[PDB]
Amino acid sequence: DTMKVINDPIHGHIELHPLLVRIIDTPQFQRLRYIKQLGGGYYVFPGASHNRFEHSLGVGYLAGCLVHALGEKQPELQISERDVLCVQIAGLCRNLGHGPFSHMFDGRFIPLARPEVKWTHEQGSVMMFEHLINSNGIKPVMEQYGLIPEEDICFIKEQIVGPLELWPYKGRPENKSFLYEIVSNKRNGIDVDKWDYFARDCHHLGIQNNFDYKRFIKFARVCEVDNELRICARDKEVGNLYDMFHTRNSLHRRAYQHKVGNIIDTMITDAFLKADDYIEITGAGGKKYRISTAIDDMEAYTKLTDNIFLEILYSTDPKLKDAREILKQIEYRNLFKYVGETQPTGQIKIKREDYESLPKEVASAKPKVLLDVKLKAEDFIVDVINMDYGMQEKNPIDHVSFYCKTAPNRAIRITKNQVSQLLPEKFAEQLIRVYCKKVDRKSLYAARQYFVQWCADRNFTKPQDGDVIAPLITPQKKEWN
Amino acid sequence: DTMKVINDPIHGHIELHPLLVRIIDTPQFQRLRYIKQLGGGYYVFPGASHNRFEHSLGVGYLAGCLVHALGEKQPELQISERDVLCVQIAGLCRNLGHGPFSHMFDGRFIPLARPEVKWTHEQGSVMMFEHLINSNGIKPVMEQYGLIPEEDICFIKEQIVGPLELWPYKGRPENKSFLYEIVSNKRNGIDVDKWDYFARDCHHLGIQNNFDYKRFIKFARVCEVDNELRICARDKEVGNLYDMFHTRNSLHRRAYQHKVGNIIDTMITDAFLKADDYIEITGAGGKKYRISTAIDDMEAYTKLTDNIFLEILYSTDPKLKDAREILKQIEYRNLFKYVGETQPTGQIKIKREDYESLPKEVASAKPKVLLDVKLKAEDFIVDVINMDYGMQEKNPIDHVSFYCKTAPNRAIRITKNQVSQLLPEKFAEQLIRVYCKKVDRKSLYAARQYFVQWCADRNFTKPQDGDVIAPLITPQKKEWN
Amino acid sequence: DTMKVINDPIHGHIELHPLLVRIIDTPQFQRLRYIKQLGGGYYVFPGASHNRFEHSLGVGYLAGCLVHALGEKQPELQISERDVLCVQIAGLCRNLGHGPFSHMFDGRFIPLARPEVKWTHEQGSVMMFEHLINSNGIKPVMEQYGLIPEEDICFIKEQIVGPLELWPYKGRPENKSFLYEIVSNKRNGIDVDKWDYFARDCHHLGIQNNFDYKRFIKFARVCEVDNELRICARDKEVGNLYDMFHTRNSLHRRAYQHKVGNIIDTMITDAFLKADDYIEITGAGGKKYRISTAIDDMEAYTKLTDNIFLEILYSTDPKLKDAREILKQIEYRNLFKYVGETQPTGQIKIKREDYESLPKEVASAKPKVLLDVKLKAEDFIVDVINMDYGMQEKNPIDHVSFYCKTAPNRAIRITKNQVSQLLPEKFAEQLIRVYCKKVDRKSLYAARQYFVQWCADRNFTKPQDGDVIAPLITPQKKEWN
Amino acid sequence: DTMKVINDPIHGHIELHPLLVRIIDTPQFQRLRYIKQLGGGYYVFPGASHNRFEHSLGVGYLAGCLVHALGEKQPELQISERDVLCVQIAGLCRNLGHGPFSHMFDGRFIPLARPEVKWTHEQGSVMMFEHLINSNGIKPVMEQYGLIPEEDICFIKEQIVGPLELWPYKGRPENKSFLYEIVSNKRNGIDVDKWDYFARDCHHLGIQNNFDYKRFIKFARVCEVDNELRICARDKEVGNLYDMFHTRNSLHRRAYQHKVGNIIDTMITDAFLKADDYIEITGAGGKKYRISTAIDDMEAYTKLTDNIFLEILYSTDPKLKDAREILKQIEYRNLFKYVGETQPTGQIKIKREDYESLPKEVASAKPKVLLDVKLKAEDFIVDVINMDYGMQEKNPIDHVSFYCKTAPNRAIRITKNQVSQLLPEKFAEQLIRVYCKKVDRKSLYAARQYFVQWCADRNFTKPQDGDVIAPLITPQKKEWN
Ligand SMILES: Nc1nc2c(ncn2[C@H]2C[C@H](O)[C@@H](COP(=O)(O)OP(=O)(O)OP(=O)(O)O)O2)c(=O)[nH]1
Ligand SMILES: Nc1nc2c(ncn2[C@H]2C[C@H](O)[C@@H](COP(=O)(O)OP(=O)(O)OP(=O)(O)O)O2)c(=O)[nH]1
Ligand SMILES: Nc1nc2c(ncn2[C@H]2C[C@H](O)[C@@H](COP(=O)(O)OP(=O)(O)OP(=O)(O)O)O2)c(=O)[nH]1
Ligand SMILES: Nc1nc2c(ncn2[C@H]2C[C@H](O)[C@@H](COP(=O)(O)OP(=O)(O)OP(=O)(O)O)O2)c(=O)[nH]1
Repeated sequence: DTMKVINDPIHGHIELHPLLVRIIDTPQFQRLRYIKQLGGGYYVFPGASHNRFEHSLGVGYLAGCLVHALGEKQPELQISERDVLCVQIAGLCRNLGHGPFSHMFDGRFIPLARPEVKWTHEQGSVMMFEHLINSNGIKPVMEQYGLIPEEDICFIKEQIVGPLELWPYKGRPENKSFLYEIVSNKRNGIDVDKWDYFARDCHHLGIQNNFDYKRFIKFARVCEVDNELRICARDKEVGNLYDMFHTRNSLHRRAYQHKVGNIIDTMITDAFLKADDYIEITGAGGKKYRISTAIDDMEAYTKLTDNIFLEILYSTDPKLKDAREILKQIEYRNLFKYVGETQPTGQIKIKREDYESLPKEVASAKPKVLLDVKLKAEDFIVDVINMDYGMQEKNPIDHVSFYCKTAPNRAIRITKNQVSQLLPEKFAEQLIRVYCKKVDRKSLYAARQYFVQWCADRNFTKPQDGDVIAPLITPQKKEWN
Repeated sequence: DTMKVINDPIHGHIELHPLLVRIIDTPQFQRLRYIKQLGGGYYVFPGASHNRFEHSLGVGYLAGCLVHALGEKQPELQISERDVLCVQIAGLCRNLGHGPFSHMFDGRFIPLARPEVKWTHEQGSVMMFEHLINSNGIKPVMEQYGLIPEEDICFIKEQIVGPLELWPYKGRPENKSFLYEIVSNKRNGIDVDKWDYFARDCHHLGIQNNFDYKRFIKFARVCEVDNELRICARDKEVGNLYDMFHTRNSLHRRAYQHKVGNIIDTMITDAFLKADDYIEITGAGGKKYRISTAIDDMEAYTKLTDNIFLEILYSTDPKLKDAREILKQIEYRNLFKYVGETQPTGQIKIKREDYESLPKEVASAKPKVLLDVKLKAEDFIVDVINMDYGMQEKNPIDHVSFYCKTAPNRAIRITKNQVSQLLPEKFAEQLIRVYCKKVDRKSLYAARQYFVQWCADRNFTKPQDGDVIAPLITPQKKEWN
Repeated sequence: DTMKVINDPIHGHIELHPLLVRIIDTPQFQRLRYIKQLGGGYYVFPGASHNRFEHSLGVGYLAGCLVHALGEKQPELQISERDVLCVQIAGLCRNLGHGPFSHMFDGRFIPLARPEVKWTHEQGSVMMFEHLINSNGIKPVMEQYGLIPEEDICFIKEQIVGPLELWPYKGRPENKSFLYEIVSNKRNGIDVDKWDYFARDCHHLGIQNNFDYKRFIKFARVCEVDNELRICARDKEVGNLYDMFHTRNSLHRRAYQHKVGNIIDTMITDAFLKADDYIEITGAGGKKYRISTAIDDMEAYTKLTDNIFLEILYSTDPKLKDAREILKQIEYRNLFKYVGETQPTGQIKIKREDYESLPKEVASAKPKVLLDVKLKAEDFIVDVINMDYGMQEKNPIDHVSFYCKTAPNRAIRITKNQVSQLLPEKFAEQLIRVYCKKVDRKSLYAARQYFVQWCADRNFTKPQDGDVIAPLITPQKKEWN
Repeated sequence: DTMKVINDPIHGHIELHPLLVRIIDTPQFQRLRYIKQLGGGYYVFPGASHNRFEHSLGVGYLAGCLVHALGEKQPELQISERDVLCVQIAGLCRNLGHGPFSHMFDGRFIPLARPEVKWTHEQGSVMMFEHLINSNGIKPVMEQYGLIPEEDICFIKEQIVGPLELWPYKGRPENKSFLYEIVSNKRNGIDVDKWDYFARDCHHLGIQNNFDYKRFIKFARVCEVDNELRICARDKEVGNLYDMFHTRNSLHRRAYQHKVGNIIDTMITDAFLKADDYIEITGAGGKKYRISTAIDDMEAYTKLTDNIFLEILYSTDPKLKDAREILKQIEYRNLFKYVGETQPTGQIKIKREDYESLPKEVASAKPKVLLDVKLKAEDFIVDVINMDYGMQEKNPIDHVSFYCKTAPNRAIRITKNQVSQLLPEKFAEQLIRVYCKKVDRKSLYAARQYFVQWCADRNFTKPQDGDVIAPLITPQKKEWN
């Protein structure tokens, strides 16, 4: 019937149009209440209990703010109430494809369980969306509020996942290209999804967010750029945009890639791999799926949430004993032990195809110290983390259009040297973390020696504590002294 | 083993002594990660995703702050490091006995499932604590850090639940009476547990907390009162104490007793009642328990969390169909419908023994109006809520001892009229909410006519929207205009 | 000329229309940068350095928010861009008449310096506004943006001060009556001025505000009430409105009437009285005024700010020696000493005409304790403070119109008993503070005996520390024992 | 005399020892209430009304936190209550030397008025401190609380200004070296002064601070480094330390060097230069000083505050007409106009001795565009701003000592490549801003052409809006295209 108000600690009072309420009040959407935003991060940062549900509300709210702000200041863009609703829906729905513990599922579990498939949460969001619509009779409701389902469903999916295949989009024409830059911005990654998570994650983690999305919204305008209408920021704000990506990188370094968070995600992934043959999830027509195959049936995937963790933990079946035991070690805080971190030097870049060979390389190192235990490849975990500004080696600010106060309809470019010499020289790097599955004192001492020796042999950077954890190894390396 | 630092969004960096870490890193404590602080409140306030776990860390931290502050200002009290740890442990552990959805479990479910038993979360905390200690070899660890288990375990339990029965306590002597006022203050309810939840619940709900616990700590002292050493507040702070209880009452009104939060707790309770025969929880020695009997075995209770909700929702067994269908209605937001609220007038006080008769009474009202449908007792839910300042009809500030700047060791009393005439004249009241299980438009119209007629017949207060929802009924009542 | 953005810590990014910018960029408006919001409160709460200038920006902003919100939800009201600008201007300009140290000037100094005149900051705001307009060529600028100066200048003044004398207003007709409720709400005091100062004063004082003005704005509507269009709140929000006035009262008790803040305001007022014959302020046509007569000439008043305080403090003229010495005692923190506080009982209400007799009464009390020193009337200060809900004895919520969800265009009333029995039974009271100008130990002891005896003789409430500060006096009073 | 509590919106309840209260309650300290922390920043960011007084309380509080934290963790350091108080005093007093509008006084005015003198606010703080102590009888009070004035006064001054002339300090010996790193850290700039102004300035400006000083305090330890006991940070925190300096730089870029804030500081400085021959400030024995010579007499300098601004503005003396007129233009917002910003390229570094030649260079540029007006050197202002990490070209993190969890007493170093490749390559740069004193449309157009042509001639970076403001000039430069 009518609009609803929701109170959110980040944004305050969010108004929801009744079509949005109908999308929200479904099993496919409400499911997001049972998926933690930060996965294993809650086990390090106890405030991070938030789930994808409330993040999705915030993304939909902000998407609506930005589109409304553009419309109000530039009526000549002809943004319709239909446009506004479609953008809010895409915003609400771009997290629907997340799986248990969020990035651990698409980032660790599925790549190990189903190495042959190419799955992303984005693709999952489109499939869940289609399933949500079809299972809940949403198309008639959309027509009731003036949407045109064929066009608008296409538009919504395109906002989430990009072109479903010269202007490549079918949901809207080039004169509305700027609409595609709101929810998931494939050109430079500046979108309302980051703005909600910066604010929400900081609130919960107890870390402070430096980025002012409202200021940015106020200074945003649409300008013509190479025969597209694109969103442009005020020239002055270029520093704040660099700062936005800097904040993204700090949040990754301190929280999202926390070394213990990551190892908890890894352990949970391992328990899931060991339980995968025994857990059954009933999908369409009563067919049974596994944790690794629920992504093939949306009805099964609907029922795949963080509950899988507790189902395993609370199980009594002897078949689940191995999985259950890994989870029990998490509760007792008997975790795989962090050994250290290093980075490649020079132009060395570690390729994905080499990842599996790394633990073997570490166990093959020949440190000169007397060791009571010997460790094997299987005792080591090597995590390779690609840290960047969202576009691999590229500077995303080279893909942003700006305008000046004296000519607000004229788009310009601003280069790095026009801003500051104190900015980063590079935009991507790799971090390598090593952990040991043997947690006793002697094994850990040994693991350290192998680790630092491997760093030396590969010409990686000297670990920060290298001289303390491996004082007999670090003197060999001239470049470190 | 050394101290750990945890970052909490409410309190910042909390330091945890290694004994505390050992208590925390157990299944019995980690269980609290899977129990929402506010139960069905998350279904109204989407920021309220927090669980009892992080609340318990905060209660333990604040307990430590208060005891440390007292010791530092008054060395003559002889507060030992042992005392400090025992108070931190009680603080950490006073939420261990909570069940699924927190107050819904002890407040709605158990009273209906096991009407013959007298269960409280406090009692449950003592039992889970004992089980935690015993199952994890904590006593030797306590001795390692200078605790004396026999005395100190007793002291901890007493802080949580009160005397395990003229000085009634055995864990500490009258010399240390003030220590019993920190974690769970039976005398007037001013304790660190409230202070954490005020700040934490407000952070998550998106409502602002007006109470300054750090100011109160700074102004607190121990003074002799009737041959006990008790905590006294500075005279000046009496207004801020009344404001504390006022804030508690606002939080209940706006959030904890939100009409839709309460109906969701009621629907979930109903699903639990319908599933209770079929859900099995394995406890000690492989014995099986139900949701309603897990409270009799701590090993089973350890595994009784919010996960029960999803286990039901995801079930395929036809035996669980009824329970599962209620939960499905929650997801679709097809909830029982709020009809209205009223209060008794005069000295009328509704007794617990009469609660069951109320839906009958409503259905027996004879509104003088044309009705398409007739409703029966079973179509109505009547919720009676007792709102007070924590001590029934009493003013808790009558039970607080104060001191003056001119004589800091002399305790005094301050009465209501010494403070302000703008304070409440009563400290307890009752609210009556009525809901209808028939949700269609005609049933709801009818429910409104019965409801308002019943209010008129009983001489209850006029519902705020009475003239709008029942314009043909409200004219009959002279007292209402 | 285009819009400007200002960043405010309370409201974020505030957009200012160019007409508003022109009003702001005048000596009459910028003057507010040199008048502390809380006067002598900065000398107790060191974060309270804020001035009337930034408060005025915030009031203008919120005035705009509320009027825009109403227009967007109810287009049928025909709120024009002209209406919006007039309301923003009134909001911006309702503080223009404040004098040095804000309420100290109109509340203490002018009543003692010019007892024959009836001066308010509201009257001063109208005069300064007229002077601002005329001195800066604003009328042509107003016309340029579609305002009609004769009607609209009237309207703005009426919003600030009320009718400049059946519909009593000339700036707008009855169908726009709701516009008069925004900036300065004479009917019940619920206006945007309070909302900005609650948030701003809390931010600076270091106290937390619990009123959510944004929620209130979202729930506000215009409805017909007795043939006027008035602003109505949603029924549900009635609790929050009581809480609003409760917050106002707490802020007055903790901050705005802090006993030391008030004594500093008194000492400053005293210095101003002693300097008044000697300070010259040049006004229109070179005429000279005094501090007490600058209110008669807006050109002189433009130059009358907190700077008077420093002019006196830094003076070398022997004529200002007495004034300067009082200010020097403030810097050394040699302040008059607080003796205690009490309240009248029963029907007793202390009239303004009796205020001067009260120190005489205190010095006339006859304690019957042995005293080293005797004190005279001139050694005592007695401060009488009227605390209420903004309408003397009346409940302002009786003057608020509400609507219900089922009939949003139908206004209703809600009485106290329809809300809660835990609300105040009275809405006004008086506090009496007593201070001694003799600050030595023996004088202060004596002052305490006189004070408490005077309380006993007048049947005032027992001071909270009475038994400690005057143990030989309090036993005499049966009613206190 | 007992402790006082002050409530601060940044830190909460700060306890002040009575010796500190005595230092605070003097004309020399209370003077800081009348000096804005951010000077002309209040004229851009209206929330920035805060003064140096409340900043100084915060620096003293944090200095006490850090020293107390070190003592509690490491009793073997033998930090005494005497050490604690001396560090709190130095913290309280390190802002005493600030002049009107803070950095504008020492940063713009004194360098132009007294080019021969080398004045810093640091030197001024030492002088004011000595004068504060002597004028107010503080030495006996210090002895009363166990301080030893000769040693401890030396120690305090050394903390503020560095060695008053191998261990160069006399106030404390090398085993207490770490105490010198708290208030003003000459080695790397990581001190409690930054930490307070980050949090306080952000709170007031409406920008969010992302540095967590409390976390840093908790991780700090004293370790031996080259036969000194120095403060060491945990290795892990190195990222956060880089982020701290990054935050400092953002605050300078967005706020402290705001182009309009700076121009206001310049205009005020200009008014002060024009008033300097006519304003009189009475110092010791009735002698008169000027604004530029008050720094030579502490009794005069005590009375030199932001009041000087209003004294000029409110003056009637025809000798002050020129000064008064500049201030009046500030009120009307007729400010000098910003033309643009650029930076040097390559190894070009602009020296202080060249600053005065720059406007001449700009006016000598030869654009070869048709110009209606010609501009002269005196029409241009050129502001050169040095932005760095506090140590000119150096990386301050190269001057930080760290420790590892496995060996907490063993200090180590961490290099930039051990941390991240996404860090800055350089640590100092210069910004050049140009403004025009002729504010009309034709002058401003011309100014732009000269500016951009000058950039091209000097091989400076292309202004961001260069192509829009000077489309005929920017094509000439190949390097820009
Ligand atoms: N800040 C704040 N939030 C509130 C308060 N009361 C409820 N909420 C939150 C919970 C929800 O997220 C949102 C809306 O709840 P309401 O109680 O207004 O809506 P509800 O649908 O129960 O009422 P309605 O259908 O309009 O009668 O506001 C309040 O007093 N303050
Ligand atoms: N505020 C804040 N909290 C952090 C940051 N890094 C981690 N935390 C949180 C996560 C935890 O709740 C707590 C301690 O985490 P740490 O990373 O310091 O401890 P962890 O045990 O991983 O390191 P350690 O064993 O000392 O090497 O602080 C940070 O950069 N800022
Ligand atoms: N939150 C935030 N506020 C800022 C920042 N930069 C400036 N402000 C504040 C200062 C003012 O209150 C307001 C507008 O400042 P701007 O620098 O955008 O306006 P200005 O008139 O100087 O620039 P313009 O005339 O548009 O070139 O925003 C920023 O980076 N973050
Ligand atoms: N947060 C908070 N701050 C307060 C309150 N009352 C006063 N303050 C602030 C003002 C000052 O910065 C500081 C100390 O104020 P007090 O009223 O406790 O000190 P005062 O010296 O007036 O009392 P005393 O001499 O001890 O009777 O706390 C309050 O209720 N809450």
